[PDB]
Amino acid sequence: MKCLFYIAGDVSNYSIVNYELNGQTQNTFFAAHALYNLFKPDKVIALIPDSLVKDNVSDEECYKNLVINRAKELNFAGMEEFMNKVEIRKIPNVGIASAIQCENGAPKKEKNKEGREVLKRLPYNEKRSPIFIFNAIYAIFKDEACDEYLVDLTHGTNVLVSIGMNVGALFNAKFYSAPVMGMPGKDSIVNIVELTDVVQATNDSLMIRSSIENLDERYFKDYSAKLSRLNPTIFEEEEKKVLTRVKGTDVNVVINFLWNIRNGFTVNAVKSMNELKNIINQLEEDLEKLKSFYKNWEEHKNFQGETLLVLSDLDSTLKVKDLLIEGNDLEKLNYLLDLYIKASIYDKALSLARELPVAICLNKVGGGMFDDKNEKYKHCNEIVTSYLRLRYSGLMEFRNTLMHGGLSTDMKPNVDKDGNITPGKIVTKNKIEDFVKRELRNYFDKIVNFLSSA
Amino acid sequence: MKCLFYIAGDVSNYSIVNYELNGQTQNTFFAAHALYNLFKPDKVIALIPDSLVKDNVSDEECYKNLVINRAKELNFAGMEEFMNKVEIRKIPNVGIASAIQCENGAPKKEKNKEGREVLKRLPYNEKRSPIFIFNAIYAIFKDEACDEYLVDLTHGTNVLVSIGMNVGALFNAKFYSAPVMGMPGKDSIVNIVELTDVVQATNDSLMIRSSIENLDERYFKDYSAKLSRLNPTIFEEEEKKVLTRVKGTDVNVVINFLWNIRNGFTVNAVKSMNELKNIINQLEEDLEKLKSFYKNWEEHKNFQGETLLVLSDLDSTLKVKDLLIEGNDLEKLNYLLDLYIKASIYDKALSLARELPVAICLNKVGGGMFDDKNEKYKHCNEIVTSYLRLRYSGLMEFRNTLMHGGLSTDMKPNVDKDGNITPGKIVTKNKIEDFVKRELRNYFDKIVNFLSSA
RNA sequence: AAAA
Repeated sequence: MKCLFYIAGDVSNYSIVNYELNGQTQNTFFAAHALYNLFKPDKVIALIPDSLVKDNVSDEECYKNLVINRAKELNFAGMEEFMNKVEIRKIPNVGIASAIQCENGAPKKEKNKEGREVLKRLPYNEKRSPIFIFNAIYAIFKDEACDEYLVDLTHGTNVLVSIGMNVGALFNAKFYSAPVMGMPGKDSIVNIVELTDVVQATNDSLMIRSSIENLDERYFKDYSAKLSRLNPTIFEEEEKKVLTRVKGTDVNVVINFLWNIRNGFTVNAVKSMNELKNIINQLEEDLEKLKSFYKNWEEHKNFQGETLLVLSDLDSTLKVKDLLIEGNDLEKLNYLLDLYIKASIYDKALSLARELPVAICLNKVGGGMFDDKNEKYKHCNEIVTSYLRLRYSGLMEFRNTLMHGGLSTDMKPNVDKDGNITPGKIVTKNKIEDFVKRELRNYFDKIVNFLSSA
Repeated sequence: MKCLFYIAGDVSNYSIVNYELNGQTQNTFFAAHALYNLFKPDKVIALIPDSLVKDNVSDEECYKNLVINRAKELNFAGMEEFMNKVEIRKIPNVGIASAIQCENGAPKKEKNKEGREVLKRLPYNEKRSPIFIFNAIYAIFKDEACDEYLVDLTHGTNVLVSIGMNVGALFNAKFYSAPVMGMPGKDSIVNIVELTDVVQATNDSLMIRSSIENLDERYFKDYSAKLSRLNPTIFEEEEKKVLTRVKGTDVNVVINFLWNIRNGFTVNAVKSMNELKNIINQLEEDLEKLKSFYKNWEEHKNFQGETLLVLSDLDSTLKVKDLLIEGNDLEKLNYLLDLYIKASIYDKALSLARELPVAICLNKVGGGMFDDKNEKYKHCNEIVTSYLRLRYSGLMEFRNTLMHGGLSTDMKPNVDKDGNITPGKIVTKNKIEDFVKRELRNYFDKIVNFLSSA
């Protein structure tokens, strides 16, 4: 269930041209046909604006004719039968306009000095919110129920093109555009660029930034596959020396680092900090050279066809420099606490703030394993447990409650004979939220300042 | 540090108009100058695609001398100054165009048939990947170091406009477009449009979808503020009846639901399930009328300039219907297990899988509190603990491994002097991923099935 | 609305 979405434009200027995507040249005056036969979708839909044509009965019927009224020039038959197929639906538009009125079922023609040619009407000055048009297009898209979404662009106002792109973006649409200026001419060869990646590359960079910001490892889009298929043909010494470094950027380490944080592996997450500090330092001076090459693109037409390269994918990976600090593994964990607080991952933040003072004390008592067999641990954990339990009574409750979550001796639900579990305690969203985000840091520093003189 | 950016086009055709931005007016011909005089940015970076210059001297300065040669045609004197210090950064382009040759600095003009014009030898044809142009624009944006990013898409090819939008999207730019489309004429009036709304509305819907997909409330963009401020001055009662329902959609419940799932409060998360069943069922209808309203936008011209209502923000909230199941609170939790497995939130999945069979057995006993005082719990927890520790030795280990976390008696790290920590057990990143995602479900059913026998 |  493939379906082609076609943004409309002024047909009274369209010159004949031949298109080229994966070879298979087809020629006409508009993309809609060239792309129809190329992809062979189940149903093509025409997205026409209000500021384009206007008549007493079917403005919708005027477009179906106006496109054949232009297909008639050069006796172009492969259009009359293609118009029985495409469904024409009207969309709103913004701005001053030169429209084209219809007397009835055919476009009207005004013989004013030049000769019998189409007429103009400018009183359309519609003040609309872009979100309104977006909503109107979103509805027409949603009310189609397609498996695959393919949207021909190239035509339409720069505003509606921008709007339609964002609507399509939601329906995981494949975007195509035939870039051609004025006076293209007969038998001209025009590529039909696929912008899908450019879109699902901008999204990736926002997901990569969110992945860092909220310490997640499922928001990060692993571009190691794109980087794996690199090393393109015509390569100059200086570009290949930089690119071969970039090609081998250990991105899977940054993923593992975020994983060991989301799943709470500070021991390994904090240890990796120094390695990543070297990864990003190299990724900075690599991207700086790439930024230079792309800032002088006129000399790097080998990167000409690079669909497997994205500066935004790399620059967004640079954000991890924030999640990195310097110092001993203990000092690095102290920072990791604050990262668990800024990202609202409470469960890990409390657990870390609970066990860090054990480790702090172990360091000042000569150090010792986190095993119950170790006496320097055993006693040292009792110092932090007992100090916490008589002072920060809340730190202990909040930690344990979040650790076992639902169905625990901490929450005491009744379960019921019927099976309708009924909770025992409440502890609202903004109970935990206030504690972690406002006191958990202040309280921690007060604990460590106590264990300092230990 | 505000700075404007604009996809530059064919200035040779550009006609004078009177631009309108929420009160302030401006009388300029080309788009950029109107916004420059308005927002008064610190910088104005530009330069066209390579598809309109090929002069022997500076390809850049040529645009500087032709833009002003169009300013001289009309009655003007103040577009050579304050516009002289504009940053001209050249960009690549795709397809077939007609690129104005240009002499040493100013353009090269010739006459064929007509009295005088600028000779169109203009043979532009370049095969480029859209990602290349995106990279080239990205580098220009990054190498500007602006505080605020402002971007024009009033002009340019539909391809470069799409590209520039995605590049701007990352610098969280404010997007503006002056929709004209044709023959504005002398003293033309054009009320500009801000598309910034549409962009950070498409992003919001993708964030809302992943918020659901990965059970994380942090990704959800709370539109209750937009809905709070939804007070159109004049709207029809039918329109009124639907929107006044939508206005009061309590979205904060869906947020709280996701917060409980993310923090492990399955008790309260599972109970809210049918309240939410009712919430989405209500938004499944009106959404239906909103999508019928917007599919026949010509009727409800009242939301003509309503930049507050959004359909994608609501439709993406309907995704939560997946997270919802019907049945007793026990079998709702059984589903919640699979939701903790599908989203790779392991820690909660195992804790739920370990503690669910305690509740299952309690129901078989007629129900009991999950308090250590309760004998029906005490013994019944020992049945599940002993059965687990005797067969699913792995379930118990992994569960404490995700519960206590790195710094723990479960990981046994060393920590010596100078704050250095060395792990005791290597993290089994894939041993967790494979166990939870392949065995935990099968294992759970084998325990519950055994419990069902007694 | 094939660089308004």
